[PDB]
Amino acid sequence: MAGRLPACVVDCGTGYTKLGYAGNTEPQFIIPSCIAIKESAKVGDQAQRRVMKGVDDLDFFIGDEAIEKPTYATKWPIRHGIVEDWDLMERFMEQVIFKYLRAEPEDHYFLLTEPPLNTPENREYTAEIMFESFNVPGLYIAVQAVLALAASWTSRQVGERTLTGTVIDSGDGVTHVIPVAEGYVIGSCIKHIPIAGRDITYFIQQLLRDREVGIPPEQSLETAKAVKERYSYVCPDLVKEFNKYDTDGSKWIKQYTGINAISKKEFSIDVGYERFLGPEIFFHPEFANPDFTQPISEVVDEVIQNCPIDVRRPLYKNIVLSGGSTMFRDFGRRLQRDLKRTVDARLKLSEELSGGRLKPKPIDVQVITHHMQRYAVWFGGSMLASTPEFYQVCHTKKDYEEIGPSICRHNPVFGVMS
Amino acid sequence: MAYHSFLVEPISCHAWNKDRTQIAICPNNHEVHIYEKSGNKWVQVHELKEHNGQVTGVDWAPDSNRIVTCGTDRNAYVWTLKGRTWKPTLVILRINRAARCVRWAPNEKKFAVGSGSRVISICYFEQENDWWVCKHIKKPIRSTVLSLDWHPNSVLLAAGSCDFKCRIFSAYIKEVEERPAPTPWGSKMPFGELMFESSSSCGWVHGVCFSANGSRVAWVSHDSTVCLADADKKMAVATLASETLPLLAVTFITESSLVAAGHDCFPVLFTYDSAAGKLSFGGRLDVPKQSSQRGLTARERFQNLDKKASSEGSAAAGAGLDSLHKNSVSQISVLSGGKAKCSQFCTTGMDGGMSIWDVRSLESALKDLKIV
Amino acid sequence: MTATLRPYLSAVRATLQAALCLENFSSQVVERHNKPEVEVRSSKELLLQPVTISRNEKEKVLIEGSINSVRVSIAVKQADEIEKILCHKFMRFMMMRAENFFILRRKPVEGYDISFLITNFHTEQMYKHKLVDFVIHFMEEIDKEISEMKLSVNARARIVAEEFLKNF
Amino acid sequence: MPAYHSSLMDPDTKLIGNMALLPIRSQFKGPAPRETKDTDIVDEAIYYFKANVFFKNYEIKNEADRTLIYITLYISECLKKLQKCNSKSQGEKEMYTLGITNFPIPGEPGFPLNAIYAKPANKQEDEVMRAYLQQLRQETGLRLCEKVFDPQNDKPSKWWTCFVKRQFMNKSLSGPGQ
Amino acid sequence: TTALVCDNGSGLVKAGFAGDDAPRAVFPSIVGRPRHQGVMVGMGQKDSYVGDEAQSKRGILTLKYPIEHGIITNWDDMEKIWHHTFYNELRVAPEEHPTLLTEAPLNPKANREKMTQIMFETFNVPAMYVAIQAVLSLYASGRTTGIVLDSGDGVTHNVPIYEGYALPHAIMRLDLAGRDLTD
Amino acid sequence: MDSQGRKVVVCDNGTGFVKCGYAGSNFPEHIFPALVGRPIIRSTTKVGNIEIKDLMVGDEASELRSMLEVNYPMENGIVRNWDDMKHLWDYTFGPEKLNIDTRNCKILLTEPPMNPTKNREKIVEVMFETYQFSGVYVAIQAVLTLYAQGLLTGVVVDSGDGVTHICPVYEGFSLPHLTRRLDIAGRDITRYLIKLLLLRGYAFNHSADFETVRMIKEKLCYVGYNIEQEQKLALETTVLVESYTLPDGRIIKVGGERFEAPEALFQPHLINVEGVGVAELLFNTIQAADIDTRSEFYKHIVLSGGSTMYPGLPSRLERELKQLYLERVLKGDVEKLSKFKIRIEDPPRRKHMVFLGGAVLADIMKDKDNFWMTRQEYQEKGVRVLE
Repeated sequence: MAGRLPACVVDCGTGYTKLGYAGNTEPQFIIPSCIAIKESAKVGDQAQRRVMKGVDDLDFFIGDEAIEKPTYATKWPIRHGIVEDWDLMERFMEQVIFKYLRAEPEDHYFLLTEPPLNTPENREYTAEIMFESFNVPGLYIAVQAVLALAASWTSRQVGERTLTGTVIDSGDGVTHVIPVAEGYVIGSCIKHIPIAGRDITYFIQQLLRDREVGIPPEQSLETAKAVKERYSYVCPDLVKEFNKYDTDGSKWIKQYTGINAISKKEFSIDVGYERFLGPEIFFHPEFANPDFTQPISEVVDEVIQNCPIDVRRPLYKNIVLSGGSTMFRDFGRRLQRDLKRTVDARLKLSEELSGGRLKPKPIDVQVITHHMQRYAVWFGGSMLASTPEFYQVCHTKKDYEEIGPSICRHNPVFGVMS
Repeated sequence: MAYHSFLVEPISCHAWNKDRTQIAICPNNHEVHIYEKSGNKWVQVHELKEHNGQVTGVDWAPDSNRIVTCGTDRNAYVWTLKGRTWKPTLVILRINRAARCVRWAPNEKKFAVGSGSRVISICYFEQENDWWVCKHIKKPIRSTVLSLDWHPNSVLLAAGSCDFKCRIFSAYIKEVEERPAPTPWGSKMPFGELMFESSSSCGWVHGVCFSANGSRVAWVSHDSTVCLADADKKMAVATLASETLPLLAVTFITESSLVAAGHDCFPVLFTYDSAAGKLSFGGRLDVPKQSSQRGLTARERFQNLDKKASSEGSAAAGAGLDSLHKNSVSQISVLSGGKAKCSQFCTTGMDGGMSIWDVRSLESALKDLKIV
Repeated sequence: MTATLRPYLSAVRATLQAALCLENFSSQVVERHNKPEVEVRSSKELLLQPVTISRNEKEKVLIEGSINSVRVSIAVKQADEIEKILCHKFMRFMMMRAENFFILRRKPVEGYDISFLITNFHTEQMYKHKLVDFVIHFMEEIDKEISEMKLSVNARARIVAEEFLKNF
Repeated sequence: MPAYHSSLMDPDTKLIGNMALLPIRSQFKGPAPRETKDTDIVDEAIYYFKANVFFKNYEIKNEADRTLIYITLYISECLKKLQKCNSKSQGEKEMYTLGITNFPIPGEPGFPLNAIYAKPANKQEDEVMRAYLQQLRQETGLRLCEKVFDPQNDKPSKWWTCFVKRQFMNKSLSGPGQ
Repeated sequence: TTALVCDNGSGLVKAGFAGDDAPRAVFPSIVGRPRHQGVMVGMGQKDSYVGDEAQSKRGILTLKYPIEHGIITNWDDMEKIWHHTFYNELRVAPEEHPTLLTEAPLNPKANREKMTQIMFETFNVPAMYVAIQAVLSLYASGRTTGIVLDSGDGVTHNVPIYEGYALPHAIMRLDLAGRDLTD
Repeated sequence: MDSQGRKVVVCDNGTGFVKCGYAGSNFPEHIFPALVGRPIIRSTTKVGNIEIKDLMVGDEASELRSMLEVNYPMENGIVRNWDDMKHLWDYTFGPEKLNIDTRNCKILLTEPPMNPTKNREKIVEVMFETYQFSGVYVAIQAVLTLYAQGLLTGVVVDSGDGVTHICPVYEGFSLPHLTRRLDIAGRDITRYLIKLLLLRGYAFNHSADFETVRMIKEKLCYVGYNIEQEQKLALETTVLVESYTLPDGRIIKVGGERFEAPEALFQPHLINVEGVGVAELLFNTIQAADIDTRSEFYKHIVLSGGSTMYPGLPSRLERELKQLYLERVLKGDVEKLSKFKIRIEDPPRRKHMVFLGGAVLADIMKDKDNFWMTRQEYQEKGVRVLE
């Protein structure tokens, strides 16, 4: 199924965009959502207005290499209170498509991604653009998790055979949880978790004041991550853990080396405590959100309490994970074991009634466990859009005509719905 | 003469003790405080809330000090100053949705009413109810009341209606009254009966006013007819409409001259004799409480880099009207000397201020009427 | 200057002086929650006339009025696709910004080219006649701006070879 | 998320005014009896301050938590001179000072802690209190200084000494510069 | 509620809030540690004293003034005057708002970025502006075309405008206002 | 009556408010939110210096939010503690709410249908370990509506924040095996409603904030009547939307949810937790109602409380209940739809009848140990306290 060419996925991330090509098995790209323009504001000389005539008056560059551009402010059409430059996002994507990808959007088909909390106008004005600028034969803008559904059936061994269970999802501007049963869910029981990796990595920029030095204060954040991810973990008690680093050699007290990019020459710098000290925000979303702190474990409970009884056996039978932020090493094991102990504790209240009767009916327990959680989501996303099922139920151009051009001032939803 | 808004209330109505000292108000929404004539300053005197249907009209019986309260709930009461505060004392009705206006049978016998429910809930006191009770003129009426005026004999009544048809009625109640004197308009005078009509369905009748003894009556609609019926011209009638912006109010100030006011905010005079349909004006009455010397160039400069309404015009000298006439004026009344010999008069507005006025400069004429 | 525009908009503002009516009532038979009164008009005698007012031969206004709330719609001489669909790249753009100014009957209504929903609330909200002395005339100025976009867009036509060929 | 939540609220808790009277290891003088050398309420403050200080509000339960205010913030009040003690020797001076330099008190307004603590409704509520603090203050100085350091045989510890102005709720008892 | 507005420069201190008719922080721009021996127990002190407190201790104090070439130079010199200024003079959270700071031109450059590292990576403030110091006069005077003079103590400027167009060749701007004539 | 106006009391144990006073007071002569709390944490800052108080109840608890650990230990507006209730009771006896003592005295209160009364009995035994009245009265919650007017038939109907009730009645007998209620009102509607607001970016912490909807819900909220024409209008016009200052300052912007949150009443599947809602339940209720009763019920069914002082929804219900009738049952006959006389059934008195519904019994019952249940019949270990 095709225009002249079949469907493909872009996952339009609010840090980096990701994509691959028809026939591959990975995102070929996971890349900076960034673009550089001079905004040094001395607006002067030879003046002119009200005339869109041929130009000598534009100075702009896009993508990862636009990060190098001087006086050019490398802005990010990621979504972060900045939202309005969905205006630039068109011209930006026109570059991406026709000039980086070097492709043809009127011949291919497409699948593209949105957050749950999206408003209409910013998309729907871009729908004239999708079908008059980009003039696509067909597309749809799915909620971002729709791509991850394919990975859950890329895993496909015996028992992969119903839509009841629970994904836990995490990321850099966003984290998510969702009470899916055969696709259905409840508003205040789906969870939209705002606490995310931005909010950590600047806190880590303050941990620099514990130990280490010699950096441009924006290569500072770069280096902080370039350490972090390979070495950081969780401890059972702080006050044990101090003394390993205090004493017990380089298996604790590692050292790292790199470059003072003030003029690109070396620094050699500490590692230690900062490893176990970094990650703890899952148990402590107060670090990002001291105004509404609630930890991983309590937040899990704050969903299950809605999810009634007969589902909780399936929840047992069928917890699930999402994103690189849920491939992590034994933080989840530590958590799981204690969160299991927490449901066990919460359950045994019931010893009130029938006394010491103390026994579970045999349930089941298993969860997702792989590095493949990173690479599958373009491949499965492109396969999804490539199902022949997709092409008519995704918005074709006339589905768009009968959704936008024919509709907003002429029964938007006939009113609200009536 | 003089003005001030001690605080900027949307004074939606005003009322008093007969010495015009304690100002009660219809407020924003459902939140009343009464203020008082602190010499000529205005200072709070009460908090009221328990008539919860916003406020609409009232009838403060101003000697006896009995605010029959009205608005968007049947928690409608004689508020009376219990020495402590003005406080409720319930009325029973068979209106629905609201009460807009209420009206003592002039000798304070009872009051007439204007319902959220097509009707005159003719309400009469029971010691036996501990409260009022009512009976209803649901018919021969078709739709409800905006304005009210008893003829001075106090069992005889005029009204302005959302049933339009400019009708004269009787509403005697056996368990509080006896039927009135042979009314020349029509003298079938029990409960709910119709004395007379002028064929005018001509807008919803919006103001009704007897002459200084009610030998004739005026009306206006909000569609801004101006009109009369005179009995001694043998049940004669008159009608006209204004030139100017649509009516807020009208009153007789004699038997031959009247003050009118509309969305022009300034009052205009009317004049007459007895020439049936010969309704006639007398021009704008006021002079502004302002003069051209106003200005502050520094803030005019600061907020011509910013630009909110920053292209000037004397409309702004009345916050859009000119004449200092604001977002809007909202009411008019005589203070003293009355509908014969007035010494002072007053007006309210959206600005929340007291205002009092230049009367006797216009005293400059003698006698009226001509049997035509 | 187009000077019968003066008779035209002086007579508009004479209508909007004869009939600056809009003031409130709530209920007397049905509920207190004041409505789009101009839409929900049941009967005549309480209310303003329904009206329409040509400037010439294509151009006209509709005004329609409950005693408390009002419609306007206005019609323009222009009829080329190059007049219409191009300014309708804007009249698309326009309508979310109607949500930032609250009194559009938010569509580029045909027979006319637009419509408006007007109500008594505004009469209590800030100001007096400077309001309509702005509005009625601002409404011309946003038409004179079409001349502004005109040379703008025609100069976008002057983008053409001024890029592609003028590269060489 | 809870602290190492205080196990040292006890049935033994009598009060001076709003706040605890107990047999507890405070090495200096005031109207508290004592205890063994122990990882007590002041390690529920200190050893686990590497849990506590990063909080910006908390599930208190009692009088001893109203007290633990000081027992935990007075940690970061020490750090405001430990930095100048870049060798411990200067802190080996201040191990006189702490039990000398007593803090502001209830029944004073401007002092805000009458939001929690009880005024001297009698003067005894100050009389007993005043001595009551001296013990605690030099107890803290001792325990910190002797746990952490020897002049430059050991060293300062910015990797948690930096919490000096990064407090629980980022609040303080008193000492804003140094 | 409001964002702070300040003569963060030479002279007298002159600072308050946006929308005031006046500053309220007004005192000497001074650094003031002692030198003489810490004698009379009962006297009990910290290390240094600012402007009014420099006066209050003056006989004892090494009193110093950061304003080299008109530049209130070192960062440490301000930081506790700053601490004072907000928390104690103004009794204010600097975090409460953006802030209208100011500058003159013709400073060495990275200066401002070092200052900002303080004003944010010390003082954390939501946002700021650093308005060029002739500009401040324009609302006050109402003017837009004319000549703008400046002379207090510690910077001269003399700026032409004709609806702006402040002239890089024809401006005059200098290391002090009224200062060393006293010498 | 046969003795002083003191020494007997009436009280609504209501879920939004408690409304209480000496029996035959003008109103429930004190009213307070059903709130309690005792200190915790709110500030994070050096402010307040307060001294004046610790614990609070009701009208004095209002200001404090998380300065108190507030609680409502509850399911269905039915409590699951014994003791903070005590500290409330102990508070109420002051001019605080009542100015009373109890042994010397008697009181009128209410009971849930299917109260698991063993817990009432334990409480009553504690009350008769403490407040120890000379006599007492308790009756099923809805019954006390029919008292100002002596009424006998219909369905008896209630709502507010915590719960809703639906008692089928004839000759004063509720039909018990046939009876209905609904186990909620505005509380979790506010959870759902505030879920809408997160999505607008109003992601505000509930823990300090949920009860803000209460301010407007109490002071200001409504229902329309035209409502399907109102759906048509709302998106087509757009300009019919609203907003308000959160009184910390913030004007926040608010659509139909103001009174579209009520649509979850009539379509609980709004919340995805399914439902045909209370208006279909009502159809089913009157389908179960017999020929005469259902026909009378065109103008003969009964309502209660401040939660019924409500515009437009009554009108929309009869607008609606001409339909399902005609549709499903007349199956296209129409000629009598008004000839089924229809007059409305929720008057201004529904305001005060929260307690004045009870008070009109005491007006004929204070002298009646025919009515008074007793402390003695608890002390007996008697099978219930009642005559």
